[PDB]
Amino acid sequence: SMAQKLNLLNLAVPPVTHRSNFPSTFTFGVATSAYQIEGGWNEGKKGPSIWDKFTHIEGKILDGSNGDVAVDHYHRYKEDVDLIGQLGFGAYRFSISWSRIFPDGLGTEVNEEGIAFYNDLINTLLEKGIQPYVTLYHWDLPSHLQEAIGGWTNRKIVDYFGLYADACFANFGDRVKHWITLNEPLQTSVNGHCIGIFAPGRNEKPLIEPYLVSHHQVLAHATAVSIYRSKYKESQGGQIGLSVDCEWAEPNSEKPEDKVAADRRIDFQLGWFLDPLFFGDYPASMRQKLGDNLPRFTPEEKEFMLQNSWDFLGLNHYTSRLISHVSSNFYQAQELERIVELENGDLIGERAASDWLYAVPWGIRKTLNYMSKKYNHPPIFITENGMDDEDDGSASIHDMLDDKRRVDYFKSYLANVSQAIEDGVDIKGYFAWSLLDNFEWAQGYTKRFGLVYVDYKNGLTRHPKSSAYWFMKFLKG
Repeated sequence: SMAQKLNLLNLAVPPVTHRSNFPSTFTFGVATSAYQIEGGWNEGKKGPSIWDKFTHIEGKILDGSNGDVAVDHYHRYKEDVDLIGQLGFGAYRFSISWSRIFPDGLGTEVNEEGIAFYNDLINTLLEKGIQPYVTLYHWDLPSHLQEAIGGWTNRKIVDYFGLYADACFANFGDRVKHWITLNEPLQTSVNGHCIGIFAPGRNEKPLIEPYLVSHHQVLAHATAVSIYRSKYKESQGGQIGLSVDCEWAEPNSEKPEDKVAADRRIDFQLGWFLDPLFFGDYPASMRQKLGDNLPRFTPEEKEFMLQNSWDFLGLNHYTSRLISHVSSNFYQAQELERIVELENGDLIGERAASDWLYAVPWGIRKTLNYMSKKYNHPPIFITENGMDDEDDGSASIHDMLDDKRRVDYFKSYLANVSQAIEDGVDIKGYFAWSLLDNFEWAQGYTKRFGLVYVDYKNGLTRHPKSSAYWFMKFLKG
């Protein structure tokens, strides 16, 4: 039965892991994003982003909160960098706020106060021996671009992103050697423009706008890679990639249509963005089903993407589903159902605070092997993996700090990452989401993903959790 099959999958990779299970050169890091931690939303001449606008509308955010202050990393980054070093991480994945560099997004007048902030952050990281891994776009589009051209729905967004990428490479690439163009373009297209629960909150054209937005994100990524390779890589010597999320898709049965449905489920998540770059077009399963609503690339665009795919792939991975064929129109076009309950009543994994996040450790190994086989064994980083606790404002601080379930999550997934290396996946590193509790988008502060607790009641004090001390001991080996 499938219950037995999955039980054997978990037993084959016990939740035990040590630093020696990973290559000596493997990179361990923690990850954040600018809107979720920085605060200082109107300081240093920063322009407003679509998330500044979105969180200022009552009803968009579960707890009525916003990222105006967040965890005040904008003012406290030196102490946050110290903490990364003390926990023992060798790298730090963070994002640059586009509207700190070009407050209106138009790319013509660089904002020197924004450059100064990220230069000091980068220099502080390198003083402590921590490698910066920089996400250019982690969802905080300058609101002027949203208002003036329609944001990602307008092809011109590709050129504004190019100017932004170029400015970042020019100012920071002497010290930043790993670049991530976009974070989770799937979420921006679908949650941002189909159902509208993420900024810019659009749900008016769900059959059209999600596909325009993915089209332009793919072309924007290829443009940034092209800029980096042609202008900066020769002298700077770094690498550029993108971070895509994928919920693993395991067939719910041995029926052939369930395997086809699981393959389709991955096509609509990963292939939507990676197949244009690697094969020159969208997945055939998307073309067949979506018809004219999926834009077509010109021959010049196909040649451009094929020459500018990636140096590495960044995988954001949290969870898995069983998949059954079943004959959000994005979700309806996939003709399937996502399943967490086996027929004997048990779940494929324990749920975390987020309603979608089930802890299924064997799923990260399946995802890694799938990506390596499909895309010709590229270098892969896990750029996000982690889990959240629930805190509506009434949870005990001591319950939030004794985060045994998070420890178990990291032990069990890391054991599977180690095994995927043994399987032959060229995994170069792993980033825990997140260094510290922060603003979790439409959930507000109610979901705590940090290794480090942040006291929203008293001065945004940082308190490392049990999972932070586990990572400290793990990383010392």
